[PDB]
Amino acid sequence: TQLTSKLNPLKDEPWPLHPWEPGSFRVGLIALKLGMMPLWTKDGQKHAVTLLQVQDCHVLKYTPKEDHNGKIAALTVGGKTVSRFYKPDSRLEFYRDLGLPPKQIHKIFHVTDNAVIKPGTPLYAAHFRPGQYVDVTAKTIGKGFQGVMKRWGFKGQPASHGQTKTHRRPGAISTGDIARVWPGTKMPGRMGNQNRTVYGLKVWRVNTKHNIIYVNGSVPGHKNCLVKIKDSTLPAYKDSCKNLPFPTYFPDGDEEELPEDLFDESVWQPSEPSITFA
Amino acid sequence: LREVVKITVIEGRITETPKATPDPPNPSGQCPICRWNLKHKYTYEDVLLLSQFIRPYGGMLPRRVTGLCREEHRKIEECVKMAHRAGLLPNHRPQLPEGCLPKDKPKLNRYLTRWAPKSVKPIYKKGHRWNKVGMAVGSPLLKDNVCYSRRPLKMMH
Amino acid sequence: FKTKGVIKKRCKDCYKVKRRGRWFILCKTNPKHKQRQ
Amino acid sequence: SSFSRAPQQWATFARMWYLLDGKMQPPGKLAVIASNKLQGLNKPVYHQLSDCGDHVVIINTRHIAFSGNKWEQKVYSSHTGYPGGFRQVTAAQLHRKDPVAIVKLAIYGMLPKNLHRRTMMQRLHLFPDEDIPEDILKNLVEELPQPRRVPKRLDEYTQEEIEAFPRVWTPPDDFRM
Amino acid sequence: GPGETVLVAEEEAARVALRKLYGFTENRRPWDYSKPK
Amino acid sequence: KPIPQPDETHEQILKAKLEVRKSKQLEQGPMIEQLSKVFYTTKHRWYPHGQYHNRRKKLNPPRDR
Amino acid sequence: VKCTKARRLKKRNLRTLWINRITAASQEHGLKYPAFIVNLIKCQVELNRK
RNA sequence: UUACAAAUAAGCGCUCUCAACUUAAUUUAUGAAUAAAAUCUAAAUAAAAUAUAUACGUACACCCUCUAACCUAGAGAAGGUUA
Ligand code: FES
Ligand SMILES: [Mg+2]
Ligand SMILES: [Mg+2]
Ligand SMILES: [Mg+2]
Ligand SMILES: [Mg+2]
Ligand SMILES: [Mg+2]
Ligand SMILES: [Mg+2]
Ligand SMILES: [Zn+2]
Repeated sequence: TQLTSKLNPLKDEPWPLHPWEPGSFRVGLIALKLGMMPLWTKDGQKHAVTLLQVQDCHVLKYTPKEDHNGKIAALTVGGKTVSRFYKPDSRLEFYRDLGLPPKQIHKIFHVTDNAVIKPGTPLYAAHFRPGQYVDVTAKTIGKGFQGVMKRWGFKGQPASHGQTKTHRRPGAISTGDIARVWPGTKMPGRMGNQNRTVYGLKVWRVNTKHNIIYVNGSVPGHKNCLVKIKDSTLPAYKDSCKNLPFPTYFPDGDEEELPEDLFDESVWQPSEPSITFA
Repeated sequence: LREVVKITVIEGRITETPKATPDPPNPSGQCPICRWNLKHKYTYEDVLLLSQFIRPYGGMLPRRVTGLCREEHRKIEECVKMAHRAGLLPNHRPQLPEGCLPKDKPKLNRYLTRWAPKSVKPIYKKGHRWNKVGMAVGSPLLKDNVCYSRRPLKMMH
Repeated sequence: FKTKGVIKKRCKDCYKVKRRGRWFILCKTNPKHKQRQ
Repeated sequence: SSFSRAPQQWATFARMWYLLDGKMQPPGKLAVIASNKLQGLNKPVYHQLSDCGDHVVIINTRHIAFSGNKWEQKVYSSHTGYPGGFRQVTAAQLHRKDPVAIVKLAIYGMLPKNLHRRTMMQRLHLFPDEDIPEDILKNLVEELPQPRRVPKRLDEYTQEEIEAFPRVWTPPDDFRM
Repeated sequence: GPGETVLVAEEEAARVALRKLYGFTENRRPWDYSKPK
Repeated sequence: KPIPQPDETHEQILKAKLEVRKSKQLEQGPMIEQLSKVFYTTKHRWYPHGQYHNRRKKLNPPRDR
Repeated sequence: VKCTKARRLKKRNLRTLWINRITAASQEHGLKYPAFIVNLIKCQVELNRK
């Protein structure tokens, strides 16, 4: 019931819609990492691609420019509805006022004032469009406590020729003169399970029916893990929002119902004739 | 004071000049500084005295026109540099030739500045108590000025 | 530009200037004569 | 006199709010005044064990002035603690990044090198420009004289003042000027 | 009178007045134990 | 100046400054930071001490007038 | 040993405390500490710092 | 591709990597001291110009149910999930 009530944002006193202008930043999405598959382009090259699915992505909270950071405003977006049974009452109270079921993860997006969106607004995968480069950030796979060889790529010591219980150990920590160990020295410790970002991944195709984004290459994290996806901050793709749904894509408007699958021009669609390099 | 007017025909017109205050307190002084008993009693702060020897765009006037002796010409020249660097001559700024605007970089307040700020390098190894590197303040040319302090002025800071 | 401990004029056209905190002799006729302290 | 015990004690050890204007002022002279009030060295009842310091509010810290070429010669050094973490910044560069840093650092050195120095720094309030929060304004008790008397610019001088100063020399008629 | 709050200060000032009306000021002449009579 | 008659015990002033807003009673950390800002002190002052120091404190310190 | 040496040091530290307190008091009226002390002596007033 | 002749881990496999406010040697423009159609200026000025770096951005932010079970989270603890 709560999810259906939020399906039509345009008919629920939407905040004023503003035009795009240079220097604008839109909101991003939170997606679930489905897996990988091969993808081919009209030139015959094969690209490994990761599948990102947007599940119950909604805007939750808005903070004005002054109350968060003088430079820019912030929006909190949550995805992946979860159970209500093992949650703190504070989190449940927050969602009850917002009229939504709880989400697994909250993340904050820096959005310019003109691009601000009312809380409770559903966000869909068609927000992004093929041909657009994007940035993905997620927690990396957790590998536990590890030694210097695996954590930092240390060479180690020879296996034979008399080495006495020294094969995978660190060598000398530092020099003797300073009589201490420098801060930041690389040592054995817990590896993985850190937030990392991958920059400049192209979007090859979007599936509107299931809200799947096809992103070039690898994305941090394991399968079924939530990721944060937002337009690329790389200088080359400085102003790409010019040709994208500026606040976001609203299915409620439905000016033209989108095809089930959206493709990038270079992508060789399945069901096309076999590629002959004529 | 003569000004050139162009029309090509160009001609110079001489105009009447403001006159010096008559009856100097100390007649028989060669330099105009000593005919008023100012030998060791002016500093960069005295814009009223300094301004009289300055061209409208901030340059120093030639010695043969001012009539100052070399000792006082150099003191006036150095005091003027320090006065300019202290922003005490807002109306004698350099002329902007064409299509040039002021740097717009914010101005740091400074006074008693011996050298041009552009060409002075930072002191990265300041030194310990007895090898301390000193930051020069004031000008050596004004070392003979009248001092009202118990000890001589601290030039090196 | 040769940087020398003591700077000396080398020809008639050589002239002396104080740029960026140092003394320079610059010669228009012969660039070889350019020196810095 | 004639007060009850507690009100008299409260009055004697009450802390005062002072205002310093830093426009065209050397930071060190500002530091000397502020360091004096922060410790409580302005009171006859001063004791190192009494915590009798005062609040000092300094405004226009963006518009401080240095003598000489200290803007380009005075260098502030910091170390992050990691290899290669040594930074050396000139006064102008530090002022550009933080307008308030220079005044704070001068005062910090002048306070006694003990644990109470950290507490005293809490009582120091530095504002880059004239704007002050309304609450800080209401606390203020007194403003302090500027340590350095600011020389006047030519335009500031009145027409009457200019005439008062004699015309030392006369330019000849035949001059371009 | 001094006080931590305006009401407290005003109340203290009331006592300072009453002390000066009943001649019990803190600087009043000390009691006289001298007299053998 | 005239007294500001329109609106007081020092407790009332204290309570407003130390308003209980988040999670009912705050923990030591958040509470100590609130106290430090109100009195312009550092956090370190507000932490307790162990029992060696507490038992050393005099029960009846000398009093002068 | 510390107690015995502190007996001498206590007297000197108290004098430093008095000079600081006198400087604070005299500065309130616009007088430096040397001006206050010497000119009182020149008036044949022999009040001590304590 | 090599293993656990496990649902995984690895490389020999695959993907992604960027901006510079401010500055040195040096080179130009206007221009006095110095009568010039001089002079880049530890004169007033306008610029261009290494390597640096953090002004400037990304990431992080949430406020905390936990018998217990399970987990791509993990030495323990912590952390995540519960139609
Ligand atoms: S002051 Fe007398 S010669 Fe110049
Ligand atoms: Mg691939
Ligand atoms: Mg693991
Ligand atoms: Mg090996
Ligand atoms: Mg072995
Ligand atoms: Mg050591
Ligand atoms: Mg002694
Ligand atoms: Zn030559």
